[PDB]
Amino acid sequence: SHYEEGPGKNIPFSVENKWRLLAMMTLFFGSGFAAPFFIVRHQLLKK
Amino acid sequence: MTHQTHAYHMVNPSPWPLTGALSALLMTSGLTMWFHFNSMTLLMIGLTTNMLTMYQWWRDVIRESTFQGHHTPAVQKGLRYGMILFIISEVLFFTGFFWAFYHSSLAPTPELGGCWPPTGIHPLNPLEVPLLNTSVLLASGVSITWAHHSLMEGDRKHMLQALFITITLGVYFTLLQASEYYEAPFTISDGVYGSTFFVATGFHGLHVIIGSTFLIVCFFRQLKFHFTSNHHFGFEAGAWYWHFVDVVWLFLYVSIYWWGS
Amino acid sequence: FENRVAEKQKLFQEDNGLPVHLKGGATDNILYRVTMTLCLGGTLYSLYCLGWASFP
Amino acid sequence: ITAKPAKTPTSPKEQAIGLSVTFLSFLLPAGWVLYHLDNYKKS
Amino acid sequence: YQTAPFDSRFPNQNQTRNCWQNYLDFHRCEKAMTAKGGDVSVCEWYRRVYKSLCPISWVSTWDDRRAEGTFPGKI
Amino acid sequence: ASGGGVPTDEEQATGLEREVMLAARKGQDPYNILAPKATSGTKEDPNLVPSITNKRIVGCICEEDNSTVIWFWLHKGEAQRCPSCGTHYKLVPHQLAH
Amino acid sequence: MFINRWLFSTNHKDIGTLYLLFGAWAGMVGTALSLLIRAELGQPGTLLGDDQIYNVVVTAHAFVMIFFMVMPIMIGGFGNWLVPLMIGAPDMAFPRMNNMSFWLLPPSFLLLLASSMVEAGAGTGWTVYPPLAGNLAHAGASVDLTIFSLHLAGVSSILGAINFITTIINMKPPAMSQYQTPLFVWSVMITAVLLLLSLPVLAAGITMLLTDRNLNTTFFDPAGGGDPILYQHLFWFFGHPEVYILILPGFGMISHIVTYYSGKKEPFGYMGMVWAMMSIGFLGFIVWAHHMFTVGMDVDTRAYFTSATMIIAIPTGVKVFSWLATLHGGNIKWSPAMMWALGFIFLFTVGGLTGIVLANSSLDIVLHDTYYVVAHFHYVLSMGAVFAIMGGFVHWFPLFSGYTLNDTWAKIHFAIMFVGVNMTFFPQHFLGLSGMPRRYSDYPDAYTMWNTISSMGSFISLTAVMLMVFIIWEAFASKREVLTVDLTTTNLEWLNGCPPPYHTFEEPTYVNLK
Amino acid sequence: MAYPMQLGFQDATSPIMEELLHFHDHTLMIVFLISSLVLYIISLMLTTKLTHTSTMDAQEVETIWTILPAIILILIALPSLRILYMMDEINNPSLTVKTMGHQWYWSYEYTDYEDLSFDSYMIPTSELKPGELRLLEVDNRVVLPMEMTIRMLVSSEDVLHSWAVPSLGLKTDAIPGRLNQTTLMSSRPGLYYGQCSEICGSNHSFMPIVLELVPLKYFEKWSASML
Amino acid sequence: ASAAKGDHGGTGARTWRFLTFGLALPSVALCTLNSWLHSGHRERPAFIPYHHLRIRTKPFSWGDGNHTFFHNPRVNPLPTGYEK
Amino acid sequence: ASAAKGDHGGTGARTWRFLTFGLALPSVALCTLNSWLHSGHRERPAFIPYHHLRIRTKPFSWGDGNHTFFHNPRVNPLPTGYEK
Ligand code: HEA
Ligand code: HEA
Ligand SMILES: [Cu+2]
Ligand SMILES: [Cu+2]
Ligand SMILES: [Cu+2]
Ligand SMILES: [Mg+2]
Ligand code: NA
Ligand SMILES: [Zn+2]
Repeated sequence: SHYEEGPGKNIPFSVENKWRLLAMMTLFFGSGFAAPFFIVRHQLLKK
Repeated sequence: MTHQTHAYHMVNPSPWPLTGALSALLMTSGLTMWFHFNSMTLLMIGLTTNMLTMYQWWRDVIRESTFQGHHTPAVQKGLRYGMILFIISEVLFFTGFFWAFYHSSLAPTPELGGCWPPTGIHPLNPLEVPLLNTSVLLASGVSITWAHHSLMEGDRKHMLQALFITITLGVYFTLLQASEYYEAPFTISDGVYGSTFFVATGFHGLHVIIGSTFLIVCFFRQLKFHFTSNHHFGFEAGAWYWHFVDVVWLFLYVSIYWWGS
Repeated sequence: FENRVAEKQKLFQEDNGLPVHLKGGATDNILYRVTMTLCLGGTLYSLYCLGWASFP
Repeated sequence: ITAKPAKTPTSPKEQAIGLSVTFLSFLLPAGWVLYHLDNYKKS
Repeated sequence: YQTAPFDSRFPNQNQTRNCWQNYLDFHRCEKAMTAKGGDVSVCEWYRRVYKSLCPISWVSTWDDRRAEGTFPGKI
Repeated sequence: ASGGGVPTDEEQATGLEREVMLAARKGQDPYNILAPKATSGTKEDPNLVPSITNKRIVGCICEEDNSTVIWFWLHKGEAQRCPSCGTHYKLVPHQLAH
Repeated sequence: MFINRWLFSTNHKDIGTLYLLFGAWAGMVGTALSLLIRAELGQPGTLLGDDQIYNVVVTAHAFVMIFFMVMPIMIGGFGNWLVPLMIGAPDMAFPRMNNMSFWLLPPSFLLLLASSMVEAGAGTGWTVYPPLAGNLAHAGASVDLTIFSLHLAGVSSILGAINFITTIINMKPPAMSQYQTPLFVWSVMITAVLLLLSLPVLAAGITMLLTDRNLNTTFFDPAGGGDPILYQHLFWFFGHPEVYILILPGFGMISHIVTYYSGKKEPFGYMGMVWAMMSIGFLGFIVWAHHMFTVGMDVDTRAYFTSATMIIAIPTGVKVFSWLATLHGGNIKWSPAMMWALGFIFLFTVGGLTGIVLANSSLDIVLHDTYYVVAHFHYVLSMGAVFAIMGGFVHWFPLFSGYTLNDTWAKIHFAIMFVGVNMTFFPQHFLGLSGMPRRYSDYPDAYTMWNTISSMGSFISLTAVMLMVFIIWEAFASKREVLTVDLTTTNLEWLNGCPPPYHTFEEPTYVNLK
Repeated sequence: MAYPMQLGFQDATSPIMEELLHFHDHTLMIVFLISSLVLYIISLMLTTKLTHTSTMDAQEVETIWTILPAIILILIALPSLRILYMMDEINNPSLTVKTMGHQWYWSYEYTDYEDLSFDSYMIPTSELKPGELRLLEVDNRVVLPMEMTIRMLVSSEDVLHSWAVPSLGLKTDAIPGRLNQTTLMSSRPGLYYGQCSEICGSNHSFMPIVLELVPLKYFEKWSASML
Repeated sequence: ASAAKGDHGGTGARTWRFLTFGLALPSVALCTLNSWLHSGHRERPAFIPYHHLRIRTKPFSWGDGNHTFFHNPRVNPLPTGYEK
Repeated sequence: ASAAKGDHGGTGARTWRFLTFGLALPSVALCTLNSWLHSGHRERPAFIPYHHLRIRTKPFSWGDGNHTFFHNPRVNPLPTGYEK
């Protein structure tokens, strides 16, 4: 079994660079929060 | 650690839960196109990936059990609980349907004519074919029982024989019921009477088909010497599900076919 | 009838480092690759649909 | 709970950047969408 | 006659059957007298009541049904 | 006598199933299916915790009632004692694994 | 590799993580929907449009928070992660099936999203009752997509419930009785049983509504002789247990958090704590109808349902009092999680008390379908279920990750979130006594102040969640690996270090038979 | 109706809505006791340096925190049950109006004798005459004889609705195919407003209920003039 | 009715095979003769356009969307009237 | 109603002792309070000399042979009329 172990190896995303993570994390929760807004926009832009 | 000292099973990664999850999407959104943007392509793809997934998932399950020797005592005791539990959840599913029925028949709206069965509905005769189907399923219950006893007594020929008789009575019920569906003078669209009769008997009908193919699978695993006199859970589970399937029919029979008509 | 289960056992117990769903042979792989493909494509198709059906 | 010191400590400057980026990523998109509501209802 | 009085047989919040019972009752009592003359008698009470309790829509559609012969009630 | 042809486990059980099956008849339990019965746990009569390695987690139900189990690693070497009740535990090498 | 580990898994740990991940994301979504709701009500008038686009938002809020955030996080996350570790199991009973329980969530979530994309979406309330939910009032692919999302999400959970019950019952150390397993495990085993019985009934209820709007059946259409009420029963039969299915696990984690920071070995009255849960589990099945007080039911049966609903106050009572007794002689550590625990204890109380007022059908006649009930459930969900989730998260984060959180940052977050919620929901108690109805995109001018204060509150909460994201980032940014953990003698999940190795208990624990 | 900055219930216009105000005081008195008892015990537990982490005995005390709440519930259940039956009590109405929810308006039907029936829509904020309540105003008030026992039969012609009028302590879901009963009975003439208490579509928020209660005499003329 | 067929309706494969061919199957035979010794045919019910029947709130996603899945022309009338 | 009190309602004396005092008895307690929280008294039913009641085809072999075994004077009238 080639499964790495320990802090930062038991997660599906890289935790090596604090800044690349800041980006990944930001897109992740970011997109989550924005989606509802764009859905509402979508509905509003229809007829 | 490394060499495990517990009698439990650590299953190797399988891509089946993902394809199976994906299959649920395909079929559900597939049913949506059909119901609405009138089309069955997606649903066809869904039903396919689904059959493919189930075939391979149980295939592995047999591989791991019959060939690889992974089903220790501790392992099977847990498959019992799982099946037992799974059947209970089915028993609660049919409960919604019986509930709906008793709700509708116990207090008929004036729209029905303030009576049950509603005016215009012509119920089938419980004494005709509904009795035949009752006797058929019951007989399979005794023959499946003869099958399980032959198995635990190492009698290959007879297990295979009682299992065959069982499987055929089960198919005989499917056909018999299919024709009643055709000959029957009411439909899913005839208000509550039809609604209530066709989905309960219908979901049950889908269960006899699901239960029969299960038995058919057991039939083949047996020709292939898969089961030993003492290790044959696939058959124990098959028999449990089959008995569940009679009992639901015994309840539909007394409620919907007799009392409710 | 047969009873060549023992043969099947030896085969699946063979330490070839393969995972059980591939341990069986070449067809296991074609089946695998087929199933995986229809699922993905299907997913894409439905994505296309649920979107084409998202507008008036 | 006891722990080794940070293998890669985050200085206050960094922390401010990070706290900033986080808040923006939550506030801009929604802000834009909400800012143009009228424009949408007017079509 | 102010309005339909309390009816112990229909004592609960759900009055639906009270409207229905009387509407049937009236029309059945009518048909009866009709198929008998009865010095030319008339059972008005059932009408005044079902009149008070049944919403207009119910009665309108019930009659329409009785006219077209699609009324599922037994009269 | 006289049967019909279905395989017996004694002749068709394979893998771990067979392994635990045989060990069973020999009275051993290399796969921890049963509960280790205790000893007096004195310094001279400790409980012997087998192990396929140099350490093993021991759970101690100090008193029969106890809803709470006391856990701790038992390492290879001098007999150790449950933090809540003394009770001796001495590691021992595991057996019929493989 | 990545594919095999993260998509082809059979590891309770890896699966539990994937859940929490899905749970965090979904949480973000529900948070926004919750914020639109208040943005629409923070000032008299209409911001978005008619009750349709508004109520589409409301429904999407309810579904995302219940089925996509709370359930996955508490049961799939903390449930998958800790259960096998607390009882010393190598993994779950059905590893492969377990993986499917996760992979059914995203599809289910997509369907739910797509429902609001197509047509006008499902402005139906989370109770999705008919006629409104029917093919006339809500003609189109929306409601149907909502129903398919629910079916999948249900399949997932019952499949999960089968694994938990089998595991918890069949994979404990041979000498350990069920009366020796940790309260969290009992909490997840009881919750598993509740889902196993209630979910099938919902699936039968919504399958009926589906045939009613697609295959011409009339289960709930008077036209065919149907009953719009029959649906309410079926749904609520599952609906009440669901609220208890949402709190029991929280009840568990709280028992664990409170005991641990009091420095106690075990919690006060363990078996009473076990009885208490079992009872709540049982009574929660025979009280559904308190959700149908203004429907037209017989007074006698309306009496039964208020009496039965009140007896639940008793077992819940022994729980609240047992946790206070646990704190008792304690050597208290004012940790972030202990703050979340104490918060839960009081806030959940006020909220479950406010729910005793509602048990009275007489009095429920004028409180029903108003903002008073919005207050009630926001207290037990927003500052009960969610407060447990946070304590448990900041408590077990090191175990999952191997890294520690910044305790001060962790406390600021609490301080903020506390004010936010209490502000947001406290005034709603008045809005409801004073008559403001539920599911309104606008209100009579009189209701202006409280809705204005409440929405302001909703903004503070937003800040607290943005802050929580940063807090997690910093944690992974700095990398303060753990060194020591207290009380492990009585806390097995901490015995293999943080994080525990891919394969724990490869060699069983040793437990004597006294 | 409700005034700005309201805390509790709107003033009771009928005897049961009064009766409930008191039952709620009773109940709310108790939730205050318990919720303050709990906040005290909590702060107490957290306010000492003295420890005792060894085992502690349960149940001997658990009898207390089990028998007590049972008593308190009896103290709420009784009054509550009393009012409940009293509401669903044997009364003899001298009038029967019906009302029917429709997708975004209520139609009323008085039909004991003549067949008086009209609609009732909310007055658009635009068409409001200075002083009129912004979203509560309806074009046609349901006129009723003050101080009289009236029987209301609520229903609908489409989706579910719920006819509610707080000041009188009434709410009855409007269900198609069902005739729900409710006894209304004011003791004060005036204008008592209400709103549709059941989600039902785009204008779920815009279909109010207004009761104009005048003495019998004015009711009779109103009716005739109403046709 | 009741039941008391003397002895053996329990344990032993021979006993179960016995009930299978000795009881179970003869039953299905009786019931089959019975169900066919009455297998005539009902006269198609007189058509009356009742509103609570032949319900159609939405067209079936198959055929002319007005014919039920197991539509049997002889005994099942459309909403308008019998097939022919 | 239904039932789903989580876990343990099977094997192990401790578990059965648990249901005894944890479920069984509290029920008897509720039902006992209940049955007495309604333990008032019915008004003796108005007497009407119906023929299918107060039947006497032969005198009871005890007392004046006209009084039933558990004759309760208040709520049980003789054939002639109430006791007093
Ligand atoms: C988190 C889940 C949750 C929890 C835990 C609760 C707990 C309870 N809730 Fe529920 N409630 C909801 C969430 C849940 N609820 C939701 C989501 C809805 C609305 C959904 C919708 O319709 O859209 C709702 C709606 C709702 C209704 C319907 C009102 C209406 O719409 O007309 C009712 C009424 O009976 C009710 C009551 C209760 C009761 C009696 C409890 C009891 O569990 C509370 C018990 C707790 C205590 C009482 C405190 C602890 C005990 C003590 C301190 C001892 C002293 C106690 C006494 C002597 C009183 N709630
Ligand atoms: C779990 C359930 C839940 C929760 C937590 C909340 C939280 C929120 N709810 Fe909602 N709400 C309901 C479920 C919930 N709600 C339901 C069932 C309805 C009824 C729908 C109907 O009528 O049909 C509803 C109704 C409802 C209404 C009334 C709508 C109406 O009837 O007109 C309003 C308006 O004020 C509202 C407000 C809010 C707000 C501002 C939040 C805010 O407090 C949210 C703030 C954010 C959080 C507290 C969550 C943050 C936590 C996380 C995201 C976890 C992060 C993860 C990790 C730590 C790993 N909710
Ligand atoms: Cu409830
Ligand atoms: Cu309405
Ligand atoms: Cu409404
Ligand atoms: Mg309502
Ligand atoms: Na608004
Ligand atoms: Zn010990």
